[PDB]
Amino acid sequence: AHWMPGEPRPAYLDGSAPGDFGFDPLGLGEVPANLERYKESELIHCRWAMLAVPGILVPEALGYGNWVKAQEWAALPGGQATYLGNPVPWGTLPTILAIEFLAIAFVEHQRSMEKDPEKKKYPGGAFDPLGYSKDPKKLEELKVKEIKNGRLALLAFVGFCVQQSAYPGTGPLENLATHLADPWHNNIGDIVIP
Amino acid sequence: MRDLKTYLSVAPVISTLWFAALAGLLIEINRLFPDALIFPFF
Amino acid sequence: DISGLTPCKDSKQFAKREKQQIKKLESSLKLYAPESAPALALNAQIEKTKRRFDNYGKYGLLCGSDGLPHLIVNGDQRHWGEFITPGILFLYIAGWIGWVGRSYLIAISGEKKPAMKEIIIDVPLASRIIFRGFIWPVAAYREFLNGDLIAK
Amino acid sequence: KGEWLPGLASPDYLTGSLAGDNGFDPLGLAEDPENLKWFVQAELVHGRWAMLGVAGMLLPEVFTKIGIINVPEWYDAGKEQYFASSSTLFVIEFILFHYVEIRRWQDIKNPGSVNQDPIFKQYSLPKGEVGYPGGIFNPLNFAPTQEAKEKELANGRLAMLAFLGFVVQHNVTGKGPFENLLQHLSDPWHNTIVQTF
Ligand code: CLA
Ligand SMILES: CC(/C=C/C=C(C)/C=C/[C@@]12O[C@]1(C)C[C@@H](O)CC2(C)C)=C\C=C\C=C(C)\C=C\C=C(C)\C=C\[C@@]12O[C@]1(C)C[C@@H](O)CC2(C)C
Repeated sequence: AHWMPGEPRPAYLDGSAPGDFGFDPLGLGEVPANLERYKESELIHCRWAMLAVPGILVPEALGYGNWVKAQEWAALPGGQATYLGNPVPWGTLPTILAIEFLAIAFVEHQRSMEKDPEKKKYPGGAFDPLGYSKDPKKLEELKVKEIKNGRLALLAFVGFCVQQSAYPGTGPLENLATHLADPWHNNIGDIVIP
Repeated sequence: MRDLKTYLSVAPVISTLWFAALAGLLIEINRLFPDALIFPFF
Repeated sequence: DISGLTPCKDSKQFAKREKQQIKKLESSLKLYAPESAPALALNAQIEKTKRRFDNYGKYGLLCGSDGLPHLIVNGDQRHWGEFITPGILFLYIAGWIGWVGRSYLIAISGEKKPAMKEIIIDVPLASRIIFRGFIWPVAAYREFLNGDLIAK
Repeated sequence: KGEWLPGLASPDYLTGSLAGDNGFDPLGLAEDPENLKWFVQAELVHGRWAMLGVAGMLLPEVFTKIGIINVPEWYDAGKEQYFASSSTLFVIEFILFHYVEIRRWQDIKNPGSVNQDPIFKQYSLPKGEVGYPGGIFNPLNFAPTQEAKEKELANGRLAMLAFLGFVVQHNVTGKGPFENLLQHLSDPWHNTIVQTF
């Protein structure tokens, strides 16, 4: 199950952790504390990207513009935000920024107060009302599925950002439409070589 | 003849023959190709 | 074109300098007899000057405001032969020399008194070693990968 | 085996065990065994490519000259227009060649490790020597004798020489290779390299 067949596995990575395939060319995981912190950061990044990607896909599928234009209203002085085509009455930069700062800071500081390394990655309890995590048999499978989907979401975000950089003011969906317009003409070729 | 070759193998004599040959090669190249500021072959 | 420069086949100061040099030579040419050897030498000098100016114009250089060519070491594709093409060549030759010398030193490290071989070079072994530097990049890369380039 | 120069002693590391060994190493590159193995694999693959390349750049010219097909020369193939842009074809080639060459490199580094099919686990390649995979790569199941290996190596060397000659003799004279041969056959004493340029 190694990432590259015929290549020896590292010592610290044996395959016990979910979604472990012995991939570490630069040897960044030698320090166990560093390995645990890296696991935490990777899980948080995966969860955020998983929550974010549909937030890009569902808009720009309706009449609303894209994930970039929805950000341009803050540049114009005295601008006001909109939601579902309706302008939010409380849409202005100072109040929005202050509310975001307060709420996010409180939530993150509450998160950081946990001490058990295992409880930080998988809190459990009140965070899962349905209760899929009671049975230990399916927990490993669910964890592996979550890790793989999170990595896929991270790759999706990288693709979104790079496609936006290549074509300013362009969404992923119109990019897919343009690619399907002529598969043998609109590819990565015209940008990789001028 | 052995010691003649040994003396001609000493450092100053070998150095002066080598430098004379190199200077002759450079001189002949500069005479064949008069002047050049860039490499136009490619 | 680049950095506010003028192509050398279009500038006027280039032609003015060429005319000045040609007139300076022709002023001295008049003194001697037309059939005499100094006349032939001065005619050869004039021909060389004209050929040099024509070659400089045809090679695609860029004169400046005052009229002299300017070299571009930037990395543009239109000036490959200005700095980059010669420079690589130099490195090759330079590497050759270094490689050869290093090899010779090792070839005399085995004996008990290498100083005698340093102050009195031997020609057979040196001639054997000299031509091994023609492929110096490959051998150097293989030695670097193997790890025998650095002492331990 | 044989000698590439009578009156010269062969180097010790070349013992004639390798296929196509004539003891030709005046500059002494293959002194270390690891370098010898790497250069053996290089001389295999480099040259297995060259034979196909030489055949591809030569045979169509002959066929066009005798008139069955009208095909552009090997130089003007790139200038011609195809069904798809050159960039997409280059990208496809880059990805596929990346995959196959990484597989081959992994095999060379760790022999007998990438024989198993990643998709269909049941299929596999029979064990053999590095550089001669055999198995599915040998549908007709020919005999991999030493004589066949020597023939292949000699043909590869001839292909190297042919490709270098093709490229340089087109560089000096813009005319194609087969037309160059025909011009030389028109009058050998006035159409050699020395007589013209
Ligand atoms: C024989 C080959 C040889 C080689 C491979 C090196 C290698 C090196 N030199 Mg040394 N060096 C040499 C001879 C050599 N040196 C000689 C003869 C002298 C006395 C003039 C020096 C004095 C010297 C100084 C003062 C410095 C170096 C430094 C360096 C290092 C950086 C490169 C550079 O700056 O070059 C510098 C090169 C020179 C100033 C001149 C070298 C040109 C000589 C004449 C060519 C070798 C020819 C030789 C006679 C060939 C005989 C072989 C033949 C019999 C087959 C590099 C490790 C630099 C450093 O320390 O880097 C860390 C530095 O500070 N070298
Ligand atoms: C692979 C190769 C050529 C491959 C060509 C290909 C694929 C061509 C493909 C195409 O044509 C087609 C099909 C169709 C066209 O439309 C497009 C192109 C793309 C043009 C050449 C190698 C060519 C390789 C060459 C010439 C190598 C020569 C090496 C020599 C002589 C080494 C000598 C020594 O190393 C020894 C042996 C021992 C040492 O001790 C001493 C020294 C002297 C160092």
